[PDB]
Amino acid sequence: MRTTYMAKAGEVERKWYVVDATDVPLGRLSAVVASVLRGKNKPTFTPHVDTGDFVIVINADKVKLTGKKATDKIYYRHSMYPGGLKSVTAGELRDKNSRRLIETSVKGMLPKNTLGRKQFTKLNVYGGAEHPHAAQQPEVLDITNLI
Amino acid sequence: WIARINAAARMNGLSYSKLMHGLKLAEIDINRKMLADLAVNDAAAFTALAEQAKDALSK
Amino acid sequence: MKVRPSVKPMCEHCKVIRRKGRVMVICPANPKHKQRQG
Amino acid sequence: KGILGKKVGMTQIFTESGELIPVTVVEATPNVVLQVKTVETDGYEAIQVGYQDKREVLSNKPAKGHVAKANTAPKRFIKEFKNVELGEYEVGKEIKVDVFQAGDVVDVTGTTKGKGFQGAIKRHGQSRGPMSHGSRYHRRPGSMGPVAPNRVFKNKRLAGRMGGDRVTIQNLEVVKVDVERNVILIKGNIPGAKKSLITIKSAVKA
Amino acid sequence: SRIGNKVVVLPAGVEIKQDGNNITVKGPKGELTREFSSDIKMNIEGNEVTFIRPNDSKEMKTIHGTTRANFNNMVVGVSEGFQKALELIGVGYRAQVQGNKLTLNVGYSHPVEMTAPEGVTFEVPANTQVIVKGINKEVVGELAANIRGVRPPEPYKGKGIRYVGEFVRRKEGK
RNA sequence: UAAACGCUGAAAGCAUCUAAGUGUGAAGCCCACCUCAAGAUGAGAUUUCCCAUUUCUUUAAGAAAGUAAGACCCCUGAGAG
RNA sequence: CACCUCGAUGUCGGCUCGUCGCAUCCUGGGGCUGUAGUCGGUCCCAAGGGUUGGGCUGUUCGCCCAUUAAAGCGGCACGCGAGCUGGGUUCAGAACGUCGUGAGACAGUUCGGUCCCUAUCCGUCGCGGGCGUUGGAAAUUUGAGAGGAGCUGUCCUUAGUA
Ligand SMILES: [K+]
Ligand SMILES: [K+]
Ligand SMILES: [K+]
Ligand SMILES: [K+]
Ligand SMILES: [K+]
Ligand SMILES: [K+]
Ligand SMILES: [K+]
Ligand SMILES: [K+]
Ligand SMILES: [K+]
Ligand SMILES: [Mg+2]
Ligand SMILES: [Mg+2]
Ligand SMILES: [Mg+2]
Ligand SMILES: [Mg+2]
Ligand SMILES: [Mg+2]
Ligand SMILES: [Mg+2]
Ligand SMILES: [Mg+2]
Ligand SMILES: [Mg+2]
Ligand SMILES: [Mg+2]
Ligand SMILES: [Mg+2]
Ligand SMILES: [Mg+2]
Ligand SMILES: [Zn+2]
Repeated sequence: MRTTYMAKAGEVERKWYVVDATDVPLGRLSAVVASVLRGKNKPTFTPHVDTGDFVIVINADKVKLTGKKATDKIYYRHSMYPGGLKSVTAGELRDKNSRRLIETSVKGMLPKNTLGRKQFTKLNVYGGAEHPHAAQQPEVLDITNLI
Repeated sequence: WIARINAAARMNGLSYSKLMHGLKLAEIDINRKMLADLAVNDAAAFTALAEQAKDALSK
Repeated sequence: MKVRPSVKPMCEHCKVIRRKGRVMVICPANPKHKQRQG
Repeated sequence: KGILGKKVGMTQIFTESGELIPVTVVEATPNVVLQVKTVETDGYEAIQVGYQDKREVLSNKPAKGHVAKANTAPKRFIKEFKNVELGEYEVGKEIKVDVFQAGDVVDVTGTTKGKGFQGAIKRHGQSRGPMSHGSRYHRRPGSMGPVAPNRVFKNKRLAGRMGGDRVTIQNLEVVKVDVERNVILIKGNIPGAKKSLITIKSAVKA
Repeated sequence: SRIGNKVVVLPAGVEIKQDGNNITVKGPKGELTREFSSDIKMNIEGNEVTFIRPNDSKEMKTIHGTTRANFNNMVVGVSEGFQKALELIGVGYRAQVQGNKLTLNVGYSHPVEMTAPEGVTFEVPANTQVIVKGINKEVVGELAANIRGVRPPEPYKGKGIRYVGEFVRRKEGK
């Protein structure tokens, strides 16, 4: 019959969630956040349209890295110039720029396309407990049971 | 349909796998197309189906 | 420091220990017996 | 400590003991502090400095408004100095060559004279090919790279526009200061064509 | 045969203050504090303190022993403190202390200057004898090791700085 | 931080650079020095300037038509090409 | 071995340009020493930089001369010929030794012998136009990120001391 529902851009209301990363393993935090950003948690999920919600991650500096990941998990990046390989440990990123740590982890899990990049932009990470998005009236999203 | 049914089941306190197992136990043959339709539109009817599935699982 | 795959006590004073995941033989008597596995 | 001036040219000076040294004459009509930037308003500390009074017909209403605070004529050159004591400066304050004294060690920044499109031999000091013995390879930039990548690595230097770059010479010596003529004599030679802008600062290495 | 089970006494008038962590000890020499583990339970008597481990796992045994030794050293330092005695040996080697600054002339082209932290002091009873005296055993040991490393002993002639009484193998260099 | 050397320290009454705790340590790593750099579509920040016009459609983030601040065309050129 | 290429994938050496690996030649840190000292030996960490000018030979290689802190070993189609050379090797000429009855040939030498191509795309080095950056403009700017640079001798003094 061709009656399956297909969400339209702008008709679905995107909410704002606050996720506290304190002592949550990095990957598990990223996985739940990625599902929310894609909108997999809502029945109106339509793969070709953005329907996920905005996420504000707080206390990024307290994210948990099990095992020896803090010093042995290495993030590489190549400048595209010969021998232009740069490396930085996950622990160092957490200490100095934890926003990048969370963002990189979540980028790896979102789709690598236009919709995926747009969905990533809805992510906001803040080391520390306070954020400037109170105007959006975000609500807490407990993830203790989701992880 | 499976993804949408999964989202709706989670909102009702159930995973997709548990929901479908419960529905099979409860003898409900509504297919995934119709289930997804109920989830998106008739959330009340979907909740009734989910409650029957949970009841069947408990038994 | 003898760095080799086979580290064994060379005299009764040699003691085999592990530091940071490496097998080491530390001998208070003869420094030549100092060995690391690698 | 810093100042902006115009590269007047080059000459030579006899020091005491009769030694003869090359100096570059840099004229710096008193610069004016046009704005003070702070962590509160801008997030970093620095002072904006203007130099070389400009004819009014050559300036815009927005530019005139910017300099109005300092209450001075329009300035042709404007640059920000960091690593200075903001307490010592205020909008409208003047900076003269007397800020330096002879014997100071400074860094001088300029814009290198532009040579235009230049081949690799001149631009990167690469080796020519043989000029005889049947060679048909004289001033060419060499091999572009190995086969395997199926491409050319970045930084494979080639012909292109040469000069016109921001260059700093470190640890030049302030030979003399003439406040009456707003002249600083700096030992050596500094980047830039005559009449170009020059930035003298107290040497960072020191 | 277990340090962890072995009890700790409180001679003289040393006092101990408890807290969720960061156990504190006070006495004539001074004060000390260490963030002891939350797993090993400390029982306190009027003069005797004991440590108990919840179980007999490898980890509990290890942490039990370490915490008992740590607490014991804290008490002993607060009571008597600690000292490392160094005996520098050389033809023209000498030491001299000005306040909390120690100057060592040990054959280098320049003297070596060392600074004690607030919890440590240098005695220098003689020009060839140094004593690092403090309350925290770790700090005393670290300072003594640094002083010794300024010019460690050499085998052929014995020159250099040595912990008082430490054995020094000597080779018969030709 | 590497190799290396520790301090304190048990497991293992001892010993022990380690498990917890804590330090020294290389032309190497992150800075430091020089240059580029907000198309960094995450497109940042600051100072200053202009000022809310007109007409028709429609409540339109409408259309066009004069401009303001400003910029360019054109022209004289070089320290630029 | 015979899997791509025989309706063509150009072969040695050199030049130009480099880049990467570390099993490190020098410089840096360190353990052991049959390490007195000056020298060293061996091993560990270390690839940041540097690591030569000639005689002979087509040469690589190698020997030699003279230096250097050092004169590293390798990969990149034994890197790099639509970037260069073409001395050697594989054309046609000719000759020597040798084999053949012979035309000829190498189990070998020697002299001489055409190296074409206007860059479409990607890539690389430079320079503009458009639009964006959410009112329109003039300036000054933070720096996410990126590149550059990174070497080393000798002498003096400490001290003719340890
Ligand atoms: K911008
Ligand atoms: K072929
Ligand atoms: K050695
Ligand atoms: K290197
Ligand atoms: K030659
Ligand atoms: K090479
Ligand atoms: K060719
Ligand atoms: K080709
Ligand atoms: K192509
Ligand atoms: Mg053996
Ligand atoms: Mg040449
Ligand atoms: Mg490729
Ligand atoms: Mg076959
Ligand atoms: Mg073909
Ligand atoms: Mg190695
Ligand atoms: Mg080749
Ligand atoms: Mg080619
Ligand atoms: Mg014959
Ligand atoms: Mg043959
Ligand atoms: Mg001829
Ligand atoms: Zn032994």
